[PDB]
Amino acid sequence: EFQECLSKFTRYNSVRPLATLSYALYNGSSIVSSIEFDRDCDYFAIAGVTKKIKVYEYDTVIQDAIHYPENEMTCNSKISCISWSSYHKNLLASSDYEGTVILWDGFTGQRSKVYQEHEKRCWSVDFNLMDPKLLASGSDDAKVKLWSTNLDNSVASIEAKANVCCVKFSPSSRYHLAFGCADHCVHYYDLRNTKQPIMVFKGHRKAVSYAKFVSGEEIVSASTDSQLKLWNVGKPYCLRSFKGHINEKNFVGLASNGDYIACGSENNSLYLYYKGLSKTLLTFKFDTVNEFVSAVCWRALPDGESNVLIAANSQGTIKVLELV
Repeated sequence: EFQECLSKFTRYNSVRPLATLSYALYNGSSIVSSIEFDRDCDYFAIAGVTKKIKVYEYDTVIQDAIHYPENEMTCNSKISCISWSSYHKNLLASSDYEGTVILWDGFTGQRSKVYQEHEKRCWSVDFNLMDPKLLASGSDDAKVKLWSTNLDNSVASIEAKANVCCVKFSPSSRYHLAFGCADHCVHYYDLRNTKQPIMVFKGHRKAVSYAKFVSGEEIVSASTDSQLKLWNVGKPYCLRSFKGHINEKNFVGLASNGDYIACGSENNSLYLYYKGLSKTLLTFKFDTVNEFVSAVCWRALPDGESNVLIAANSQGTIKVLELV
């Protein structure tokens, strides 16, 4: 498998920007915290500290230079995370600093559900990838709450030991979920029982800000120790650590598509890794007019070549990038 490790590590050598937009306004903070595509990857949504969710038509963005969103929604506090349903093209959820989880129609702006149980800031929301009704959220109240689109109140809750910074359902099971916690660990659960974690992953020295599923068998986490860690569902200690980027303070975003991992950096750059090798594959440096990349998302076009992704930085600058 050594040969493939090199072929996949040398697959890309350059990056070509296809579009540039701004999340912003009175020189106020315009940090982008979340980027996500809809099921078909026709549209992507952007959210951050301006309290606004902006939806853009992808094909419109990469054609011309002048970028007005398809639709715009407003929250009453900073937005920490967004997630599109994998079942309903228009269903979109947001989490914000009031603790609120809202279910939106991304094109009408109508709210179908307003979940107000988290007693503190909600950091993360994710739709179940194999159950159309279920989604999850995590908050500084040290709780992971499970919601059902057909019910007003949460159907279940996990009581963590510290702040919950990120939640994510498995892409291979409707009953598997992982979340990153301020106890410096990734926790892996089976919602059927919650006494009672399946596994607690130890290694990080600081709070786990992001945790994504590279697959049903591998998790990648990020913490503010300038370290990404690759885990296997079954081993309690990490398989590998990725180094090259600078992440000692801020949430720099994390995204995985297949075998490749992307994360921001506090040198106003994006870093790309191959999950089987610790060394940086390539880097993209944002221009500037102490800034950091704050969000990244793969355009995971099903049945295709995931050669493009979108990243944003603390200045509100957004770039669609093609891996050449």
